[PDB]
Amino acid sequence: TDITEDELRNFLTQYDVGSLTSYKGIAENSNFLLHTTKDPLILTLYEKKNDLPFFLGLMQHLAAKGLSCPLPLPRKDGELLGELSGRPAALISFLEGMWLRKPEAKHCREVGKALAAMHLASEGFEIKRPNALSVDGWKVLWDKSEERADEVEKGLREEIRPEIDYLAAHWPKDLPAGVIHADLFQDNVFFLGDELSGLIDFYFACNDLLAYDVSICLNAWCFEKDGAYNVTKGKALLEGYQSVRPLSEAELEALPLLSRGSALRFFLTRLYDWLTTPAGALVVKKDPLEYLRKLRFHRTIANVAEYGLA
Amino acid sequence: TDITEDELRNFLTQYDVGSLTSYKGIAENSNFLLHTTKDPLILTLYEKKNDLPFFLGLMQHLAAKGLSCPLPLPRKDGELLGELSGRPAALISFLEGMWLRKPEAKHCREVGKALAAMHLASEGFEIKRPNALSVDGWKVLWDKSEERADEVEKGLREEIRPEIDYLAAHWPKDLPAGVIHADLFQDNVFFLGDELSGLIDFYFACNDLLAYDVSICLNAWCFEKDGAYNVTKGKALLEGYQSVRPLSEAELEALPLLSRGSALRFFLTRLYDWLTTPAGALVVKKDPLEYLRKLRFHRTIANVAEYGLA
Ligand SMILES: [Mg+2]
Ligand SMILES: [Mg+2]
Repeated sequence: TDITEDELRNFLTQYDVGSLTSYKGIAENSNFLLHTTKDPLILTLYEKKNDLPFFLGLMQHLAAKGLSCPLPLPRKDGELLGELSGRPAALISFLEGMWLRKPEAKHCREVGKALAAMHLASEGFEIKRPNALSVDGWKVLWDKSEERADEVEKGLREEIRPEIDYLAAHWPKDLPAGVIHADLFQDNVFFLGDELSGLIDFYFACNDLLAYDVSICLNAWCFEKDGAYNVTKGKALLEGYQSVRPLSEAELEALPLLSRGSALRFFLTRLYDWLTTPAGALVVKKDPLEYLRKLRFHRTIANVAEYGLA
Repeated sequence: TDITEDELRNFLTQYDVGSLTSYKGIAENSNFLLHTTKDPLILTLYEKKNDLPFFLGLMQHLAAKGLSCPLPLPRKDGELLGELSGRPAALISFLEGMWLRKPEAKHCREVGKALAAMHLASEGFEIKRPNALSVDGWKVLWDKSEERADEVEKGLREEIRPEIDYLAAHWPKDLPAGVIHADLFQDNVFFLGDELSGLIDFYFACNDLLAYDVSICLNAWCFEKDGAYNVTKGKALLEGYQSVRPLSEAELEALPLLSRGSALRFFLTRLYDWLTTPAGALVVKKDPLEYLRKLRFHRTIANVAEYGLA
């Protein structure tokens, strides 16, 4: 999606920011980096009904409490959103830093500290949004993919069915819950040098188990590109998180099961995208088997010490 | 193509610029918008042997003479280029402004003034680069596309052959020549408001007829999206150009033929790209017939007055 010069200039009169000097499309949503006579900005077109108030309101709340995350800029007319070339649109503050292509264990510690800080900061935010991608959503995604799963790997259907049944039967209820990011991968965390400078992209955020968000980050940050679990990174992540918000015995004990769950979650969306991408295109599509391999690894874990924490 | 944080930081120690605070992939070549503690910058990875010295050297020369175009930043080691993740790489100054999605005739006048200023400023630059996409290149492109041209439109082969033969037989020799941009479309010109703020992307630049560069801009700026020639824009463009560098009688007289030539040039690259893009992909490909239609229109022109200049 593109925007014209006059439309964007009109859009910016709804906000109190510099005058436009530059705008560039940058690498769901369309995003533009704006330069102005004041500060740079991010423009987001939502390529898209109470979810945006949740996401943008959460971002405000967290920023108001000191978290380094992007702040939605306020509109003159008091509305939450504008509109640009058909789509809902928001101006958002610009955070410095870059996401790490080759994170090291010391960075994972910063990530754990920041995730805990985010969990603590999210207290008092009262708009609710259930996780659309927990157990019930896994069942929907699987149901839609089940008959063609064996195209990805022979035996895949019979491997997954018992596991989804099991996770659903045992999914924990009585663990600390709050607002979680639910998608905190490498590309959603900024650093300036080795200091973490921000958390971005809260569009999967929702109310769910805090230790489930930890399990997403274990899956996201603590495995090597060849699939090897990296205990040095797992230790860093978990100790970093504990340094800010200690995990209970019940939370630590649940991590292997929760990590199977989050691994399955990414397996399932990747599987659905893989089966559903048109026959013969040149998007190279994410391999769902990466997350099946992570899921199997988590089944081997008898104690959180094995993730690196003890 | 992507770059890692450490590679880019090392790359920037070869230059005298701020420290890196941010980098973003932006919408041949891969381009990144860098923020630093000093000025913003553009990083270009050439997705690629004397052409870069020509292009980057031209950019330097023009900037040194006042033209608003991007300046290649100088390397500590005196070399012209660096290397990043396999590719040749250059840091380039950042120009403010945005390219016009909906240019009006008054903007076309600014474009004409700037093209003339560029032609005048390019005097004294002595590296030579022949146009690879003049008559000889048209013959190569056509030869490679000729047998499948009728797939785009019935009769296309027999329409083009006489025209390419004719242009080749009559292509003008004795018109003013110098360095031309050779690709000055809407997306290669920046404005801040209604003031033109820069010319960018000189990677088709070459030594050729100055009025041939004017004919590219007539083709690029002076037709509506429905194909209609816009005499108001043509007048603006040509009068703007004349206000800085008057065109001779011989140049004005040649414009219809030159415009057939430049129209054919874009027809041919578009045709080759169209035939050569894999069967069943979802890049929507540029229609070569747009430029066949422009070519036919130029055949109807008996006098430059009809483009709008008189
Ligand atoms: Mg380091
Ligand atoms: Mg205006």
